[PDB]
Amino acid sequence: IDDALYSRQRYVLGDTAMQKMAKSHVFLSGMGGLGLEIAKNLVLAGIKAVTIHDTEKCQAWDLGTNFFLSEDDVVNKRNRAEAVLKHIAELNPYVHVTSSSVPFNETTDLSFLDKYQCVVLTEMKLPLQKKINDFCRSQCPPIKFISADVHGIWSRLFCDFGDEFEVLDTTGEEPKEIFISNITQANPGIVTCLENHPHKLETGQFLTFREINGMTGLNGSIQQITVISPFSFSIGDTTELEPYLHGGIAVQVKTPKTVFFESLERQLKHPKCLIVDFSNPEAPLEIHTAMLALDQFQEKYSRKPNVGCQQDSEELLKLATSISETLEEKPDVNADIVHWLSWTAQGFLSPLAAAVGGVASQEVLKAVTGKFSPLCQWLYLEAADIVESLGKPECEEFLPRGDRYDALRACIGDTLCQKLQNLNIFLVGCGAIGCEMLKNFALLGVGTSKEKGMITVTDPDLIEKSNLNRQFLFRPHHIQKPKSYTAADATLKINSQIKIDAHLNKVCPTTETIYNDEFYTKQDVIITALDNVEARRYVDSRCLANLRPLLDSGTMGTKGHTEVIVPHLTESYNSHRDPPEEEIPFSTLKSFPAAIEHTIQWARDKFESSFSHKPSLFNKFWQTYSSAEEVLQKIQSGHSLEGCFQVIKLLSRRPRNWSQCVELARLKFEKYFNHKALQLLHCFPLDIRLKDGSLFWQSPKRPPSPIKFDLNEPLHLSFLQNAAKLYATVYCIPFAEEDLSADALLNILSEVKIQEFKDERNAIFQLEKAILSNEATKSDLQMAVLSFEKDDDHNGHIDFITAASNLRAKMYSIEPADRFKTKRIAGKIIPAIATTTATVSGLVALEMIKVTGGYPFEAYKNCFLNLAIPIVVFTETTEVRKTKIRNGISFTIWDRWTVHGKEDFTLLDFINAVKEKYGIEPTMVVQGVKMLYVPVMPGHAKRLKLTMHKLVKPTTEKKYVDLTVSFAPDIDGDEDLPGPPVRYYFSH
Amino acid sequence: MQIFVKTLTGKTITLEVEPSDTIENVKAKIQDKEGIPPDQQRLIFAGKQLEDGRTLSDYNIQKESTLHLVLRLRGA
Amino acid sequence: MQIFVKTLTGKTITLEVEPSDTIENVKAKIQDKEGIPPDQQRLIFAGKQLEDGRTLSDYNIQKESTLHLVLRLRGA
Amino acid sequence: LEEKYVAVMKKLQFDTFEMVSEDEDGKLGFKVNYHYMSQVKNANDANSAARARRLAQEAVTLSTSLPLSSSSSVFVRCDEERLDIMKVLITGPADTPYANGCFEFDVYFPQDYPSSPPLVNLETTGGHSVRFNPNLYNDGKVCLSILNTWHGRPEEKWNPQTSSFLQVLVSVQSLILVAEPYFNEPGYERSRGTPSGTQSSREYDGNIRQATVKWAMLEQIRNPSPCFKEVIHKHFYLKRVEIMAQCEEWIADIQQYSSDKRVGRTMSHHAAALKRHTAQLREELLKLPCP
Ligand SMILES: O=P(O)(O)O[C@H]1[C@H](OP(=O)(O)O)[C@@H](OP(=O)(O)O)[C@H](OP(=O)(O)O)[C@@H](OP(=O)(O)O)[C@H]1OP(=O)(O)O
Ligand SMILES: *P(=O)(O)OC[C@H]1O[C@@H](n2cnc3c(N)ncnc32)[C@H](O)[C@@H]1O
Repeated sequence: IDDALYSRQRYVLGDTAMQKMAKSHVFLSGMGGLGLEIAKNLVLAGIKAVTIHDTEKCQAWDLGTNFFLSEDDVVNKRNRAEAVLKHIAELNPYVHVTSSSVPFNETTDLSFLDKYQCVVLTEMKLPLQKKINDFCRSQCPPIKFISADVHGIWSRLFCDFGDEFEVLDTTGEEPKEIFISNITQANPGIVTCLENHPHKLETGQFLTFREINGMTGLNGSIQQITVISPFSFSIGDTTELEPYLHGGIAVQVKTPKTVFFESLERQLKHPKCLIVDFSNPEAPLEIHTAMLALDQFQEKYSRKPNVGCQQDSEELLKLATSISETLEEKPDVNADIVHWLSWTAQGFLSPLAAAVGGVASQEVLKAVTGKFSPLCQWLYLEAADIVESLGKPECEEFLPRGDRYDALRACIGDTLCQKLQNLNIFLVGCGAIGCEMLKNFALLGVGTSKEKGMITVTDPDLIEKSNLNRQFLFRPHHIQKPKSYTAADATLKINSQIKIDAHLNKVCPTTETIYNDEFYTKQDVIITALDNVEARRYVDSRCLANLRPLLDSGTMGTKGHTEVIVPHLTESYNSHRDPPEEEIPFSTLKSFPAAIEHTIQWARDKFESSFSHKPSLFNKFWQTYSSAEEVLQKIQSGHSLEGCFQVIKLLSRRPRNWSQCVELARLKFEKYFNHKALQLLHCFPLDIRLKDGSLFWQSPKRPPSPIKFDLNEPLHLSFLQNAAKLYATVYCIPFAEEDLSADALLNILSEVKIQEFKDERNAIFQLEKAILSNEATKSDLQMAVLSFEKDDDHNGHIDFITAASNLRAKMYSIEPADRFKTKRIAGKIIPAIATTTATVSGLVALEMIKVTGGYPFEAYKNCFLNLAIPIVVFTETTEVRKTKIRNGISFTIWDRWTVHGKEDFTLLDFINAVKEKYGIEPTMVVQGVKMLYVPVMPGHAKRLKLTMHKLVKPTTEKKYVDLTVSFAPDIDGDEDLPGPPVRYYFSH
Repeated sequence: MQIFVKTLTGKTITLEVEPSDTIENVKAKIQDKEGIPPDQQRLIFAGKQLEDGRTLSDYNIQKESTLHLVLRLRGA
Repeated sequence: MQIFVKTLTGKTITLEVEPSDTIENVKAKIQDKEGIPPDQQRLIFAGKQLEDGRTLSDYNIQKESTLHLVLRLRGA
Repeated sequence: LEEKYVAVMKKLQFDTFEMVSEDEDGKLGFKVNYHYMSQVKNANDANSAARARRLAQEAVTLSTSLPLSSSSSVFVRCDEERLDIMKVLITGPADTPYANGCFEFDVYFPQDYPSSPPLVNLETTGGHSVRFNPNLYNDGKVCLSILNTWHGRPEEKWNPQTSSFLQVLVSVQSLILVAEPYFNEPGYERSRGTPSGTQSSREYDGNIRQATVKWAMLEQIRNPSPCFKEVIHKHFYLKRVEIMAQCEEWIADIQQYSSDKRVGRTMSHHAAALKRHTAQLREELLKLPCP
């Protein structure tokens, strides 16, 4: 497995998943938008063999739905399957793709389909789909059957994995570890968890146990549990065992799960749907009835309903009424659903297609690997909220005009398209999300209006090998190039009318000068693709300063979220908190590790301090002082120096050649991995007891153990090589690769002795010795300052860190970790997959339309997802909050008070103006982080008689500043009432 | 009265509450079993976000009702 | 006779005791009023970490001085 | 005597000093050594505003609530334009191994304050050569439960609404500085009163005494910090005779255990180091002018 292209995928999935998805054959039929996007998603996944199929040909209408077709393809009237096979082949050299055009009908032999393992169907007639499902399910083993279809703003999804399907992992969440405090020899046994730390478990789960004192028989055994209290539960009988002494570790054991499906025809009479909006749980049944009625009408009349044809609407309504009573549940009929479906039966909508394609590709992954719980058994996505706010639009607005956007006009109408072409949107970040952003926007033809409509993207990042896995906009020949420029070049191919600005800037307060508020107000909506919350908060504060709409989303692995904010309607992004990574006391980290992550972190910090902090300190010290004899004289005169002892100790211990560096590495290993355990055990014997008499070296502490060196150990040799090469690189000592050979190193160490385990004058002596040896030259006061690089395979950073972490686990009797997990933890690499990002991209692009519509507060939604279940939720966003202060005065997050002043304007003038205008006296004034007036600190009382231009010292480019004010609480001794933002102008 | 709190990743939490309890106390009850601070958790019922200062009777939460616990993500 | 004693939350406890109140009786009384275990109750005042056995008057200092406490020292 | 000590020094408990000078380009030019260069220079987000109100409220309390006594006293200086740049010095409690000492700290306020506890480090580490208290790391790291957060025990951690800066000050000045820091390490209080534990405590106390004699007075007076300069000159000026008396008592006590064999050589080494320190310390005190 080439890790440079699947590093994230390996962490998301696991080696078994990649092994299973290898040597896989998938058949897909229908070269529509849905087929194309599912195909690109699966190729990004990297299936060895995929075969596509289509019999139709290019049309001018297909331009608005396909992003790989070209006008030349439409001119030549080529088959849709052929004209794209090259472009999809460009995505992955390791993926073999085949195209087919074999005619399909009731008489077509299906025996050839046994070569594949799963089947995907789109744009197919229903009875043939039923027949195919019956044939696929009758196989031994049955072939996975997948079907999905899209009509306007309506989507249908069904799954069938046969009578029985097997899941090797229900959730994909790593099991936790606990500490055993007490156990009772009872029937049933009672287990007491350690103090605090509730198990958060559930009855019936299985745990395995180890290092239990007294009941050695419970070690290596698996017990089904029965939760009793938050910190205790029950196990089997233990009266026949020995008494419990101490210790014990329990870890949960995962269990394979078997599920069941049904045939398509049976599921049609009573679909097992999934709910995504709890507000209207009855809607999916009505939508399924409407889809079935639409299929009936299409079969009967061999045509789709016409817009403005009321007879079609009533015919479909009658069909649905006939169908509804026939259903097992016998539901009611939603007239508006039928009317809207009939109105817009001939449209196609892109982001809905993208989301459906992402979820379908994920379900195909579930089928091929069995790594997750499959969806059972139906799904229906819809976006009727956009057309609900339209009131009663006319059918004429939906009439086609003979352009590539005919489907979108049939969906929403020409007016919304016109409003769409004039939008000035700003985009920050150009990650994997930004690429499909640009693709969707190109599909929508945003900003194509010549007079108005502009897109801007800024990203300082360059193109990397691993980025190609998630970012399809970029090619292997684009490595080490600006993301923005390459993305713009790739996207402009699809549509020539795109007006795009690409920059290499990183958004930050320092670069805020180019991003003035006039630019913000010029923009109309902003989309985020950031990966860090600090820039997110900064962008939030920027947009709030302009009352501008903003969209934000985030994804890790199989989970994703979307959020919407509207001026004067909702709360800010900062209105909610985020849980940061927890802190670890050295009392753990330095001295008492209990997990591999602790050793990983300790090794990382030791590397950082040794190879980054120390060389920088040394070079700073020796650039501050030019002459070493000067330093010697200053020391001899008794003058104090900063960091003098450390730098003199380093200089006295400066190696001069390869062998000296090797010996230094050996002694460093000795100190790090032998002497520390000896000192710790000397300070604390293994038998040391506490006041209760309990062992100090009890849970969660692990006693250490010194380790004897062995060159024949590959780990020891690898770590020594890493340390030696790092030392040589740091000290600017050139070396040959043959020196790293085990034989040469053995020759070096064959004459190396090790000292056994057990100030100012010595430092002065060493300095004098260095001086008399002419070791104080200008070149001597230098070494390279290194930086961590997890993306380099030869620098040896990861090798050294992993070796050190494994050793640090070893003397503490801790299970080590492989290279990949160590690299992921050290770099804190975030796993991701194309399916989730594509789905959330489709969702946010869809919500952008509602943002454009200027719809009421009820139209918008936020969604949070976890396809591992799978689970999807849609909720209404938080409403704006009111904040009253005193005297009936209230305000919001969008309210901003403004005051105009003068050159002679003073603090007392400002207080008088504010108190007059709003009835409240500002008790304090602060400009951002620098105070301006706090009566508590002495000398601010005299500040009242100062010019405000003098007290502020502002920048000339800005004619106003915003300050923070507060007010005295009604009851003294209470916290001061916060004040809304105040914008002061220096002049009118 | 019995209610269920289903968080993402499939974990199910059992709670005992009575009408008239306040949303902030209901969410503080979560900490006794999960360790999640009250200020860090958002809980959703029937497509609405439960605001602070209200009681269960206002949102019309009854026996065996299901509430979802959701969080925001940082990657991109 | 009553007392003044302050804590983390700053409660200035004022409760009647005996002039011969042994510090073990003090632990008992503290666990009566609050139920906190005596193991956390490492009372300190006048430079003396209080040992249980001796009485209140055994130390020759008497009531009404604001006394305070130290926990069993957990490490960083 | 102590009345005069408390009376003179009451006006200097709280005050302000200028440490950072900003040029025309907004660069932060620090006039003194501060442990938090990178954090201050990089974290330039002004989004936080509630921190300003919280510290404004705190300034009222910290301006009057500073402990001040012959045994120990509190004096703090802060930047005249910023708010997250702190400096503070404390006087060592009487009769402790740290008796009548002087030690400095650097404290930074995070932007998300008061939702998070601030940062703090030692400053008189002797170039990190001395590890003073179990709870004091030689590099300068400071660890407090009210200054940190984990699963642990809820009430002890940093409570944004109840935990206060003055509480942290009190916790430091009281719990960190004790008569016998040797048993501060948990697991060693099991051996209280035992002859071996008592001997180890005596040796550790002698080590601490000689270290603080070397660093907490001589190094401080010879190269004082600009901020608390006049304050330490006044404080050390008044307590010269008691400092000499306690030094002589310590030296006499140190000489008592030199006849030992288990600890004799190290004990005599501590005696020699203490005498060597006092030799120059007496001269330095004799050269100290009246403030
Ligand atoms: O400077 P740091 O990166 O914080 O590491 C130091 C350093 O060890 P290395 O030189 O091996 O990196 C010290 O050694 P010196 O250079 O100061 O002599 C050592 O002190 P000792 O040699 O006296 O053991 C100390 O360990 P400690 O603080 O336990 O005394 C250890 O700190 P870390 O290993 O925790 O980084
Ligand atoms: P994901 O990590 O896949 O992509 C995130 C991209 O966003 C860029 N980025 C991060 N932070 C910023 C700021 N503050 N301004 C502009 N761009 C940013 C990263 O470089 C990634 O390309």
